[PDB]
Amino acid sequence: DELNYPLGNIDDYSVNNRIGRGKYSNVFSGHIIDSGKPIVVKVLKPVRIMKINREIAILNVLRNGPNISQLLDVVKDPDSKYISLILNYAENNDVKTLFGKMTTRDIALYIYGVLRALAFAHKNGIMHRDVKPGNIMWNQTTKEVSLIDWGLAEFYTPDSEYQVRVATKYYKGPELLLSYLKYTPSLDIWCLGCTLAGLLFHKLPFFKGRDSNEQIERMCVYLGGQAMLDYAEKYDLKLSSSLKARLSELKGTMWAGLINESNRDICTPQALDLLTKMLTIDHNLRPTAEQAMKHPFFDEIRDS
Ligand SMILES: Nc1ncnc2c1ncn2[C@@H]1O[C@H](COP(=O)(O)OP(=O)(O)NP(=O)(O)O)[C@@H](O)[C@H]1O
Repeated sequence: DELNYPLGNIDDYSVNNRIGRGKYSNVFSGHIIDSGKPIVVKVLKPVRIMKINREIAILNVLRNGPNISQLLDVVKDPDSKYISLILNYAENNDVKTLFGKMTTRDIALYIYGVLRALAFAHKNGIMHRDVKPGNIMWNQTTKEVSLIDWGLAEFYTPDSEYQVRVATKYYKGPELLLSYLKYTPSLDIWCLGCTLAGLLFHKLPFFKGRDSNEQIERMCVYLGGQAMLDYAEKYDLKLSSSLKARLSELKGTMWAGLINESNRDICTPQALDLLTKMLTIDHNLRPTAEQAMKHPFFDEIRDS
């Protein structure tokens, strides 16, 4: 029916260039006319007003949260009826181009910055459900970090059942691949862990596999077949006989043979220990965001 927001005036904003094309939006850089302040304009097809209202609700809850995209205004085009979200502008230096240029220091700021966003969101009852490099705006010069694209985000109620067709391929946690419906905001910690692996090992996306059976197999190449079998037993999840047989052949290599001369310097012992904790198969045994932020890997950047 209507939007749950006091709508602004489309005339207050200018559009500069396209910077994004999502499944629900076209995204532009722009400005606020009276201020000159740079902003991002996210233009949505006026389709699924409930979903827009949910995204608006979520972003309003997260206002003034650290390193979270900030909703400055919502406007409706009076002639086309399209809706635009007006967001803060964050520079997006693509981490895939910065392999061997991002230091240990940059990676700790990057991961810690996103953890701050997740702690605030989780504390306010929201899980993002699509953490990945593509939704993390990283400024290699300023070190600014922003977690964006809350369209898949959901409000979290314990022992509630949720749709497992979330996240992006190769960031889906075992709880989504195995269809555990009562998954938790710890999904966001697995996804950030997969991001950390990609940065440490110079490979984004880090995990692979053509289908979900092969994706489970490839996780266990590192993490061990037994942990996956034990997980599937503990939560009553279904694995085909063939996959169980394959999983029992995998001792789990962890992070061995992933450290060569080009990434040796960023693969510190503290980083691996955080990665191992974050990529824990049992979604109920991963660190919370708050716990991960207390890891010694963040000791040297904690000051600021
Ligand atoms: N605040 C922002 N600052 C800079 N770029 C942004 C911002 N929000 C979105 N983008 C860019 O636009 C792209 C698509 O935006 P996104 O928010 O993912 O669109 P969507 O259609 O709502 N969701 P999805 O279909 O999952 O992409 C992003 O991946 C970025 O490249």
